Amino acid sequence: LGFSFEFTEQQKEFQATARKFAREEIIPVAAEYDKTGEYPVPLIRRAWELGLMNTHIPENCGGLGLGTFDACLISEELAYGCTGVQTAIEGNSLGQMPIIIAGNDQQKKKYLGRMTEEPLMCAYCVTEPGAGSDVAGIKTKAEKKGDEYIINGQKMWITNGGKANWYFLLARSDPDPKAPANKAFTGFIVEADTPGIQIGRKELNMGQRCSDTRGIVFEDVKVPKENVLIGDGAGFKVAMGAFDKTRPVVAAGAVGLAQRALDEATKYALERKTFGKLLVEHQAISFMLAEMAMKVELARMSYQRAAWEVDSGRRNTYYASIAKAFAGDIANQLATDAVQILGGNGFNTEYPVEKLMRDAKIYQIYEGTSQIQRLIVAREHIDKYKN
Amino acid sequence: LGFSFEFTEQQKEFQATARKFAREEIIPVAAEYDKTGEYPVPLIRRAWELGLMNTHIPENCGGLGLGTFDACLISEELAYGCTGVQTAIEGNSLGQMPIIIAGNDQQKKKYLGRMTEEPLMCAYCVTEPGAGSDVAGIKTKAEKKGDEYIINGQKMWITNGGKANWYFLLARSDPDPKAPANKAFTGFIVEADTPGIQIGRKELNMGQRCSDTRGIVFEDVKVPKENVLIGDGAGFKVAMGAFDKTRPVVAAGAVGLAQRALDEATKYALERKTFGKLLVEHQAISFMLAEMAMKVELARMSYQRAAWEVDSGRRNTYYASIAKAFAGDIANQLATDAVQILGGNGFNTEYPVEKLMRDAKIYQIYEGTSQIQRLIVAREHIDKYKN
Amino acid sequence: LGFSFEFTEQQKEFQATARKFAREEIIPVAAEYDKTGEYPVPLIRRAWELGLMNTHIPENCGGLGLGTFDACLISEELAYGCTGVQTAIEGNSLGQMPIIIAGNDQQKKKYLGRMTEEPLMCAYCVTEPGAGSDVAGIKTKAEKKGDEYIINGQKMWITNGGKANWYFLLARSDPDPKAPANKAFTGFIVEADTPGIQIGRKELNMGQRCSDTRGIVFEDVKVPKENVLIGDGAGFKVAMGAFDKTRPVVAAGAVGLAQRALDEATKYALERKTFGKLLVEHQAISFMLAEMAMKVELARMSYQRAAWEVDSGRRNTYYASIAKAFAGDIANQLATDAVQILGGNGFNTEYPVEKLMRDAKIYQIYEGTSQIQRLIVAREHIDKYKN
Amino acid sequence: LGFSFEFTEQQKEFQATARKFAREEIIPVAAEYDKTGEYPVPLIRRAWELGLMNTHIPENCGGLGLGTFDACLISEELAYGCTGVQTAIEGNSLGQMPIIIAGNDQQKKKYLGRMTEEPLMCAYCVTEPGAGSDVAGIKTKAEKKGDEYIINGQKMWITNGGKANWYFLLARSDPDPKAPANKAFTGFIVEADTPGIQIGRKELNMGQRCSDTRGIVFEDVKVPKENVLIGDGAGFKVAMGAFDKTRPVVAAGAVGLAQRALDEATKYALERKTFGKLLVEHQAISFMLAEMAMKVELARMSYQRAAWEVDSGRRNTYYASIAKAFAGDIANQLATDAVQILGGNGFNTEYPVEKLMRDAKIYQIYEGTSQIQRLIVAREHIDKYKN
Ligand SMILES: Cc1cc2nc3c(=O)[nH]c(=O)nc-3n(C[C@H](O)[C@H](O)[C@H](O)COP(=O)(O)OP(=O)(O)OC[C@H]3O[C@@H](n4cnc5c(N)ncnc54)[C@H](O)[C@@H]3O)c2cc1C
Ligand SMILES: Cc1cc2nc3c(=O)[nH]c(=O)nc-3n(C[C@H](O)[C@H](O)[C@H](O)COP(=O)(O)OP(=O)(O)OC[C@H]3O[C@@H](n4cnc5c(N)ncnc54)[C@H](O)[C@@H]3O)c2cc1C
Ligand SMILES: Cc1cc2nc3c(=O)[nH]c(=O)nc-3n(C[C@H](O)[C@H](O)[C@H](O)COP(=O)(O)OP(=O)(O)OC[C@H]3O[C@@H](n4cnc5c(N)ncnc54)[C@H](O)[C@@H]3O)c2cc1C
Ligand SMILES: Cc1cc2nc3c(=O)[nH]c(=O)nc-3n(C[C@H](O)[C@H](O)[C@H](O)COP(=O)(O)OP(=O)(O)OC[C@H]3O[C@@H](n4cnc5c(N)ncnc54)[C@H](O)[C@@H]3O)c2cc1C
Repeated sequence: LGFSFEFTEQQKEFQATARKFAREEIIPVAAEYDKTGEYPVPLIRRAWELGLMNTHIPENCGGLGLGTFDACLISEELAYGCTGVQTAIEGNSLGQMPIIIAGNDQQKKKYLGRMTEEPLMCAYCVTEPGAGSDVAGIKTKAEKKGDEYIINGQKMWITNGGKANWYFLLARSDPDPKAPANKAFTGFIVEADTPGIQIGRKELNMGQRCSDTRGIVFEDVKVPKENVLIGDGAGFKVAMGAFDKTRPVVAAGAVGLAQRALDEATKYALERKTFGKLLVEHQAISFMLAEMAMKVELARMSYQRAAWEVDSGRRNTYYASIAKAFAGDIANQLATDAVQILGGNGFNTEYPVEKLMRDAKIYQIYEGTSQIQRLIVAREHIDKYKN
Repeated sequence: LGFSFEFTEQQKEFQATARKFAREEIIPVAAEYDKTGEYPVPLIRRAWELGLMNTHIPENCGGLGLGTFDACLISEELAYGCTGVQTAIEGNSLGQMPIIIAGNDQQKKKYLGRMTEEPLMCAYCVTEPGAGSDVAGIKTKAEKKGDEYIINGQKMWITNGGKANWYFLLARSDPDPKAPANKAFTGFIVEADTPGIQIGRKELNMGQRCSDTRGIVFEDVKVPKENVLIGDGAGFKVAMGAFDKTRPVVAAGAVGLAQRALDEATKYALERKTFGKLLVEHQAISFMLAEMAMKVELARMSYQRAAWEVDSGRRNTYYASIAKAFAGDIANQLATDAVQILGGNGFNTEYPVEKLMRDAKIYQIYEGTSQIQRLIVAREHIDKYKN
Repeated sequence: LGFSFEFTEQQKEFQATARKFAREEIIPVAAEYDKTGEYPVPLIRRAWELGLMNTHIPENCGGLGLGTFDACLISEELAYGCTGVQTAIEGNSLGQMPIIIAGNDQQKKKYLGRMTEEPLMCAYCVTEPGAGSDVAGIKTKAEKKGDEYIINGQKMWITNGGKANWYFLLARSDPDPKAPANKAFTGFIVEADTPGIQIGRKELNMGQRCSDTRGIVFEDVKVPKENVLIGDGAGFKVAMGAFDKTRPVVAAGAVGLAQRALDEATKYALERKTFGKLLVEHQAISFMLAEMAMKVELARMSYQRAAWEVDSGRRNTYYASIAKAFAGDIANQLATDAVQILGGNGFNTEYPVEKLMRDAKIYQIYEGTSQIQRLIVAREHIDKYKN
Repeated sequence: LGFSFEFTEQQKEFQATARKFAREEIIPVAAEYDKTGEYPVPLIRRAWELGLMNTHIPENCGGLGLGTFDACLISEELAYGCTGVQTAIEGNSLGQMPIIIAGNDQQKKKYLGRMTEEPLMCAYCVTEPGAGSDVAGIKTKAEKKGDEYIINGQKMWITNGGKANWYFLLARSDPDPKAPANKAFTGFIVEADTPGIQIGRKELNMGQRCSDTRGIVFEDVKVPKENVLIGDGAGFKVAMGAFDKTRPVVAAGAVGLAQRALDEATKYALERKTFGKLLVEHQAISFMLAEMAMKVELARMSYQRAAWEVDSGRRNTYYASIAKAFAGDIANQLATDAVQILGGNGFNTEYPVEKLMRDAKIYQIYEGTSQIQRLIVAREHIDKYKN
């Protein structure tokens, strides 16, 4: 009962750890894993040791039991260091959410608990060749063959999909094309080692080069029936409800990117002399920095509201789509403006902002592109007006 | 103590009151008062009587002793009804602020007390014909003369002048030009009845026609020395302080208007059809709307954060300027979009959206133009990195 | 053969006549006409005298016989004075176009010829209270009844409506709803003094208040078939076809207003100072004028290009819509920035910039809303790639 | 004489030749060169062979004797393939520009003549690590010693730096700091293979990774008197001079990549369907294309105007500065939209769009940043309002 913008001693302690870790382990090696292309294996390890991975796993399963808000503050900090490794570890939680919300004790313990004992990854396999933003356009089919299920399809752009222990897998179990999404799709927690799982090579993408990404072909995969999340019929509802406590964490990573961009940009403008004065003394630049600051400022509050909304038992879907779009956009503007303020050196590879720009782009694409996000916001908006 | 984006019960009541009143009373007459431009007397009265006026006066002087956050919820609702009115009511709290923050109980009891017993209006006189934004250079003379001061200057655009019982005045004392703003001025209370004062005519502006914005000159106005606010010099430090508390409320004032524009566009979008499809069914109108809502939700948070910050004790200068600038910038955006949504009708006077566009402009102008706001934002921001 | 951004001596002098008139006779009275909302008859006939009216009438009907390029040119000048009066003039060319392109020697000499010898006004009746952007959705009836057509419907927002000698009118001639618009409507020439025509009440809008806009109720208005265009059914073609020769001049209208803004804004920037340095010295304001300058130079060429295109006998459509889309949008952006430059003053009625803010708006709404301008351009652009 | 947007049959040839080359030869090899970051030697000689490099060298030196308007013409088509390869080409015209406009006969035949018979390269040395935008701030010295000038200092970001056969070198001659720039710098023609020239490592930047941009240091580079452009003092003059011819050409570059990005995004929108329909059918995507199309056309008219002015014997600094300013900005908006329309695939290195977004940024940095472009435009525009 009363608005508050002050964290908790527990929450502050977190942001303190994450900060220290990012600024002191990730940043100093942020460039290498970007150049080299390789997976940030050890940093994944360190985060695990520092408890900054798999925050949401229910306490009973030994998981820390931290809410969406905590995930968002911790994530933003890591993102400040590198969105590559940040996204890498956020891959897990993304793929775990479906289980965490649709799982029964058995499913949850036998799968979450493993990550509890050892630093193992997991991926969210759903997006594929002709259906990305259009979730209900998946062709991967799941045919139940009595005892257990048979999977035959292909996925694409799966984060940490080549380093995952198990994958969340969506599929269509209703053959009739006109079979509605609420009853045509079915999900299956599916271990990796399952034969018939051929995984592609590391895709060369223009950013978040240390992040692991590739495709997967699931031809004649025998999925053990007990793994089917809620049961044949409810797959779509699961996946959709999962990221409601995910997108806010996504935005958190983007605003973390905006922040770094702003931090490197302001520092440079403070010492670069042009036309007898520090860049900051040039009103154009001053304005550039101010607006940049209010964008990062507004983006933080945009996710903090969505995290809190779900954390207080509500469907943050509306605000979730707000934070996601705003952060996703301003992330992109601040990066470029930062590269802009740095000048030639900004375009230079021996400088930070170069990477910051190429990375930010992805925030307007995965987990709801700018377009579809605005489609959801209006959907909810308009619905609060009709009868 | 953790974040909370949930009001306090008491607040919900005010909210409903400010609302009920605005939607059931201000609205039906907002256009008559726009057409005729006549001061909204019956409305302000009913506001004071309904208790949505002079909220910041402490319980001591027999006032509601309300904080800025509370004030903002109230103003943001009354604004949705008609900012022309909302401003007339606000000008009171704005002109009383300097006293409320820097006045001795003798002054407070006297001047703030009367405000409570009889519905009155006060004014904030600072801006002069050739001196606005640059407050540190308003040239109105105030000369020491025993137990009083003589004032010879000129103001322009006083909100509520011409209908004010008493004025808050910023005047230059130290005649020496090398005198830092700091000590250069001296602000005090001036009763309107004091001979020497000339009230100019109501300036006709584009929007917020019913507010009383007019000229005024002080031709050898005698202010008894007790009426001063702190001392010779303190002036610049007084009026300047009114902003920490007034600024957020102006943002709330913009947000209210934004909400009005939005509501109007959306209602129409759900009825008007073009090419066998409701306007809302066109992916372009839906996009416009998602961005309209995205703007307000964010803007709202921007001001609340500010109001809270100052109320929790810490300086909200950085946050206040963010809300003023942003809200002021989007309120105009939304306004023009609302007109566009209502097409031809939009440009017509027998529709709300058109009026909104005219009113909105002032939010990007008074209480520091958006340009100067960013000067502050960049100021507070860059200073952090230089500590 | 190659590119040339040079004018001809003839053009050069049209422009000069245009300017003198706009800057000497229109400009002074402009504001007075805006306040009253009165129809500017004096100027209308003065233009008619000076030949800055009805320049598309072929030299055989006693007209100037000028193309679209020379028209836009003249238009920008008048617009600069006031778009309210300019629209009142250009509105004639709109009602004339369908006759100029599709009329026949007998019709043209009768309905264009009377414009030559007298300062007569004429309108363009198409839009209906429930149809505007969706031309094909109009319901004004017109059915063969002997040797004349019987018209029964209502038109809305007709510029020059209550001041027109005759009107161009689009009516649904085929009762069968599945009648393809491309062969479903019929355009006629309807003398206003024809019984059954009830010219509606003068409407009141935000801007362009002196333009005599109002709806018409065609009550069993009987028009001879001799006034039909090239046939029953071809009316839609005439409507859509006239646009190609009218959109460029409407874009010039916007650019004219845009130049007035950049002038009042820049001129103030030179005599107004704040914080010691003139406004035009403050880097942000310099950047405002810079952005304002760019927006106009391009919009000018946009409409110029489009005019030339059609003048060279090509398909126009793709360039003209780009013009109207851009010119319409930037105009609003300049008129608004102009007000902001003059701060408190620019918002006041005693100032020229404020009026422009109201005017600018219709350049996004009327004669092809910005949204459909984009739709049109999208249709053309993509067609270059589809097979 | 009247306006014209028609090409001379001769220009239609240079275009068709350039389009043929750049699309059938640059485009394929392109991707590789960016990944490998290797100089496009093979492609360079090919252009030289087609006679569309050095277009500006006068006919008396065996050059083509082409104007700015014809260089841009060809340049865009060359850029459409790869601005990396094209920038490397423009490096020559740039190093050559100062000598084409300010070198005597013996100089023009000594240095231009060679580029005519052997496909050599040249470079432009002005920028210093401590100063680019602030040209008057370069610290390189020019000690007059007998029949030579001793160059001492460093240059940075020199395109063709290590591959160059000779460079144009601006430098400070008069040691007095209070020397007004316009008569304090001296431009030289320094032969690459001189004793005190030490190049340096190829700078790996985010974009245009096949054109070699390097730093370089001069340690007592005796330059003979014979190779000064106009004379001591006349360096700043001749330097500023060049920018007028070159500006439209760099704008041409940007506008080039813009259409590349616009074509790619459109070709994709016609093959990718989502939610039962190609992207071109969703208003959102379509609206992007329209606005993308508009900008490209206006940018085209941006540089074409700027090129025509200069070639007509007019001071194009005004239009040339809006051309580079605008074309640079929309090139960067397009590159990021193209990627967006191609979604996840757009972010994949295996697709062209991501490669455009990278090379695109440099257009808002080099040859004068968007900021100084606004300054010059604001500065060029204000002169028209004082006298
Ligand atoms: C590094 C990386 C990591 C990713 N990680 C994952 C992951 O871990 N798991 C996973 O399952 N997926 C992941 N993805 C995939 C990503 O989530 C999808 O590509 C995203 O959904 C966008 O869809 P698309 O490109 O297939 O959709 P497309 O529809 O092909 O999107 C392309 C464009 O079309 C527009 N568009 C489409 N439909 C509409 C419409 N109806 N209205 C308006 N505009 C429309 C889109 O907004 C976008 O601008 C990742 C991608 C990358 C590159
Ligand atoms: C209806 C209305 C009510 C008002 N009520 C009050 C009131 O109660 N009390 C009061 O004291 N005043 C009041 N004002 C005046 C208002 O406070 C001033 O309008 C505003 O603070 C500054 O405007 P000006 O006209 O003085 O602007 P100016 O002093 O002319 O300067 C503003 C213009 O220049 C720009 N600018 C100025 N300096 C800089 C700079 N250094 N850098 C960049 N840009 C700069 C601004 O962005 C804008 O373009 C009111 C105005 C209106 C229209
Ligand atoms: C002062 C004035 C004078 C006029 N004079 C004339 C005149 O002389 N003669 C005449 O015949 N008409 C005239 N008009 C009418 C004018 O052309 C219409 O106002 C215009 O066509 C659109 O307004 P509407 O109300 O019909 O738009 P609506 O049909 O109400 O459209 C409303 C909104 O929805 C958007 N929209 C519509 N369809 C789509 C879609 N498919 N996809 C996406 N967005 C869409 C529109 O862009 C607009 O924003 C005038 C209008 C005004 C304001
Ligand atoms: C790939 C590449 C190729 C190049 N090729 C060449 C070449 O062949 N030859 C050559 O001689 N140089 C070349 N350069 C250098 C390039 O022209 C400069 O880097 C560019 O002018 C920016 O100057 P800077 O990097 O020193 O910017 P800085 O001046 O260090 O700072 C620039 C930043 O601050 C802003 N800023 C600066 N002054 C002001 C002001 N007064 N008001 C407002 N904002 C301001 C700028 O707009 C930008 O945002 C090249 C650079 C690159 C990266």
